[PDB]
Amino acid sequence: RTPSLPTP
Amino acid sequence: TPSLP
Amino acid sequence: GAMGSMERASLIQKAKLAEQAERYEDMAAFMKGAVEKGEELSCEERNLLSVAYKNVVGGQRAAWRVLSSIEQKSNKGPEVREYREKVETELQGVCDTVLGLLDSHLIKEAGDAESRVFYLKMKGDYYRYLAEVATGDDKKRIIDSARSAYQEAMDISKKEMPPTNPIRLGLALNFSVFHYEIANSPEEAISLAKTTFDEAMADLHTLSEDSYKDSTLIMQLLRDNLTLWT
Amino acid sequence: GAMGSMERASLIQKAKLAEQAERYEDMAAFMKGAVEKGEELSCEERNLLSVAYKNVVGGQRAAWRVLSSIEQKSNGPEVREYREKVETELQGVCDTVLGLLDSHLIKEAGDAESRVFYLKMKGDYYRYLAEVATGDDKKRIIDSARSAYQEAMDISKKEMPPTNPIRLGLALNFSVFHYEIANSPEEAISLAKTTFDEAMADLHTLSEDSYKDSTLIMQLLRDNLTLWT
Ligand SMILES: [Ca+2]
Ligand SMILES: [Ca+2]
Ligand SMILES: [Ca+2]
Ligand SMILES: [Ca+2]
Ligand SMILES: [Ca+2]
Ligand SMILES: [Ca+2]
Ligand SMILES: [Cl-]
Ligand SMILES: [Cl-]
Ligand SMILES: [Mg+2]
Ligand SMILES: [Mg+2]
Ligand SMILES: [Mg+2]
Ligand SMILES: [Mg+2]
Repeated sequence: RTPSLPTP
Repeated sequence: TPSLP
Repeated sequence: GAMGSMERASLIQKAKLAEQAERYEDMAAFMKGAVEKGEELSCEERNLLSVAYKNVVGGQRAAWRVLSSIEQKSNKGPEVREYREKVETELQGVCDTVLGLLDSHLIKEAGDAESRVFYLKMKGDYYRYLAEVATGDDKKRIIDSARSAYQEAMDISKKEMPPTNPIRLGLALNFSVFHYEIANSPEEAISLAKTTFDEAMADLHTLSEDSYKDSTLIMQLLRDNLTLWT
Repeated sequence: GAMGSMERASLIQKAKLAEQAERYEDMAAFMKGAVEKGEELSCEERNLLSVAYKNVVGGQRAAWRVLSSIEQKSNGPEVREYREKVETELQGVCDTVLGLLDSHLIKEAGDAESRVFYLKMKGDYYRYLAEVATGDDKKRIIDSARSAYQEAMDISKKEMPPTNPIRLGLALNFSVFHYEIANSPEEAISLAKTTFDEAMADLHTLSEDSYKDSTLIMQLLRDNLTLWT
């Protein structure tokens, strides 16, 4: 699964 | 002081 | 209630202590009580709200993926599907709670770009998490709600923010992931990450050392996805 | 109770799924439901119950310690209020575990090793309560923890050899209780020292694997003797 933004 | 892990 | 009798300032303060204790369900509940006081959230408070729920749904998503994998391997009693369904329903509940706070309290037609984009990206993200567990026609409607939220956020960000703005960058990154992982549109996802990255790189020369680090950290994430995808 | 309508085998099965998903609160609720069916637990099941709650209470203790620290450095009521909230939740989980040990795991345990295992858990969970208790309530809890550990020690001395890891782990936690909780450094020291010596006497008789298991926990007794003397 592709990573999304790890911060808000 | 550490107890059993 | 349960937060109705607590001062807004005390809820924010406790959300911050809950963060330090990594108690993210308490943090989310304190930030929800804060939003329900009806005053707009500052930039630091929007980040608190989002960190809290990101961690709560992050756990549920990770558990759901574990249980989903076990269930597909087994596809015998109903227990695996029962417990996957229980986790799923809880995850959906937290998504609906966030989307509810966004719809009822936070999204405004009014709005500074930095708040309006932040919340619409959030709305897109939480619909995306609903889409990850959805099936069939419910799924297409959910996918369209995520797309619609990300699209409005993109339109605002491109009108109202410079192309290195970190909120604009993080939005493009998540919308590109939406395209790739949810909407079956890898070429759109690749094109969006590329154009975003290249338009931000072109603009770095206008930034301070600290703004340059904020923006470039997110650009590096875009590049990591482009590298994964191509 | 609340998991009352689910079959015992299904509860056990879901506790293992929850463990796989790192959903330790669910794991403990499932294992609570299994224990409340009223059948004895196998060694494996006891260890599921122990893992689940140790993870839950572990996270609450670490949170409480973080908040206590902040509270102490601040020398507004919010930090104390939120520390008291986490405290109350931690007390509830400990009271739940103790409720299962006394209704009715201890009295139904069918063998020495399981009775020692539950009595040690009883001492450990009263110990977690003592850590956040104050005043007369703390004194009562200390005495209940002392009593449960002592009963476990009695059985383990009668029924287990001195290098047995369960007996060694029991002695380790009881000695920690003496030092950290009961403010009894002399009892802590003498229990840890006699347990160490009595185990050492028998090491020559052990298999390679048993020697490793026993010397591991003897080293934990040793690290404490070093800290205390
Ligand atoms: Ca007020
Ligand atoms: Ca279930
Ligand atoms: Ca406004
Ligand atoms: Ca602007
Ligand atoms: Ca900065
Ligand atoms: Ca509180
Ligand atoms: Cl911030
Ligand atoms: Cl559907
Ligand atoms: Mg479902
Ligand atoms: Mg590549
Ligand atoms: Mg069954
Ligand atoms: Mg002998």
